[PDB]
Amino acid sequence: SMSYTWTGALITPCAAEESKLPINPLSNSLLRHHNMVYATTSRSASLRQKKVTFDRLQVLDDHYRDVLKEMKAKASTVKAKLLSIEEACKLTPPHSAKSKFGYGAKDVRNLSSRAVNHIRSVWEDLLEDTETPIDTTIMAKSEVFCVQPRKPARLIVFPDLGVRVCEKMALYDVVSTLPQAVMGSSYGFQYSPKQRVEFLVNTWKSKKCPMGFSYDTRCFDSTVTESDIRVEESIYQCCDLAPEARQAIRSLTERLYIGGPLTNSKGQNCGYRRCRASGVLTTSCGNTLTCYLKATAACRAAKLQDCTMLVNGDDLVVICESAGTQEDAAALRAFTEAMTRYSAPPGDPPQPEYDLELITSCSSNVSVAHDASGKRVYYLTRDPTTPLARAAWETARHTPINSWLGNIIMYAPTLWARMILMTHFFSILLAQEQLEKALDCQIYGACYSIEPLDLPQIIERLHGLSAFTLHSYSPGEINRVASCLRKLGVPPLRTWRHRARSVRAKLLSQGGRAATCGRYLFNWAVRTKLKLTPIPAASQLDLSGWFVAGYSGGDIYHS
Ligand SMILES: CCC[C@]1(CC(=O)O)OCCc2c1[nH]c1c(Cl)ccc(Cl)c21
Ligand code: NA
Repeated sequence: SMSYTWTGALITPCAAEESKLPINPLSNSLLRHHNMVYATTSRSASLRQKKVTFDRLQVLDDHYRDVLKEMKAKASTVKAKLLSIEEACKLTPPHSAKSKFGYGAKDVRNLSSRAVNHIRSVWEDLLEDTETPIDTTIMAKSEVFCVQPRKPARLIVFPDLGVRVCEKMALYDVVSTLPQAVMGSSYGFQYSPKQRVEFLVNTWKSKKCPMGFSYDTRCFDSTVTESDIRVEESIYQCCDLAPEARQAIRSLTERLYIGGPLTNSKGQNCGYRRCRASGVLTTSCGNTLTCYLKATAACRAAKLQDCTMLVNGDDLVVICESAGTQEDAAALRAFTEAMTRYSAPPGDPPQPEYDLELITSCSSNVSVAHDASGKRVYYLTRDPTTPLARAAWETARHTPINSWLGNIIMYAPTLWARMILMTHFFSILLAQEQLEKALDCQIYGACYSIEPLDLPQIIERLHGLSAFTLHSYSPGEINRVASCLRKLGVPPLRTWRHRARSVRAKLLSQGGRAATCGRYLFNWAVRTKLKLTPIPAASQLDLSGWFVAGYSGGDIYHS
């Protein structure tokens, strides 16, 4: 069937949309080529619609069915509990889209009578009505990028707040535990960046003659079929479930997950969806299981030997045994045709790689540096173009989500996050005296409230003390960073070092946690290095639940 059917009504914005980076002294000191930074808007929605609208092709075979059964057998060991209204309400982000039924996120979190009563009625409706399609709103997503040598806005589809709370009650436990039970070590969201690197490195080292490749599915969500979504439900149904949870899952699958009507911000009917909605609780878990299922079966069909998968939603990386250059190229081509038959066609044809560092997965690649002892240490990095473009935007315009904070946390060991992001934002936090102000950021889709002053402890816990002592980065990494700065008009690294010396001094002069930031985060900025010992409060932080599962689009807030 067609991924989407459109009426002609436009995908509309619910307010003015900013698309250009402002000329601001704060952002200008970080990035001068402001005209190269832009944010997507509803104005490009039609271009996106054209690309994601097509008739799907899908042919399942014995390999697919064999793998599905293997996955279901593992799912059969799971027991999901069903969340209480209170637990579900608490998982709701303070700024989550309000309901069109008289209440907002603040009301849900406060357990107001109106919110609770409506949520209970939505729940009962899921139990009684097993067929009526549930309404969803479609909007153009606002994301910042650097112009290319532009991308149209992505389309986000989500149901009302009441429904979102019910999804949590019926499926939060399932999507938080089933993926790992089913895919084991291949489930990417169970790893912190350091653990992801460890898995990739050990997997690569375990092969007699390693070959790897990332597989980019062309607009994955639109390739997900009704069959795929019911197969996904068949996996969830293997869990021991409370009766109402089982019915809720069955109803949500038929009324929301497999498709439904699309309404714009103006309340007009835009069309119908018959593929994955980006904004529902099961999107991350569902995409991961679907991608893992198709890829695992495709490897068998393609005759790729000993394939180890690492899946994060629609992002896939595969490491296997090489059978020779020509043989690998042919097998990969076969893999792709198998994926295509499973309705997982390629965006960019995959390419075999024989250098782990040359593989980009989850927009990242493994690279190497050295710790204080001079010992080699692998870490996760990525092209800094987007992170920098967004940091500039977030500097000139106050945004709900602070991607720069999430990037500092996830890429703390990198050359660019240390010399640029840390230096830039801590200097601004010092000037505005807001070091104590907690900010929101996202990690694997979930929203987290974090205090900048806790960064040292957070980083130590996630990356280890070596994150504060890495030096002698690779030639390729340095070159990539440096060329990126020239392209964006970002001052050269030498300038950032100079700026950091002053930031570090100011931090030390304030003592307390501020001084600890100066000592650990900016030890790279002083000639005579300080001996960095474990931070006491670091072994007391509760990072439980930080790297357990993915929730992109799941409307999840962690406290
Ligand atoms: C995180 C900074 C690391 C390190 C040391 C290193 O990489 O050996 O710390 C001192 C300043 C500095 C470093 N790397 C740099 C590079 Cl590639 C370019 C320019 C400068 Cl000015 C630096
Ligand atoms: Na893709």
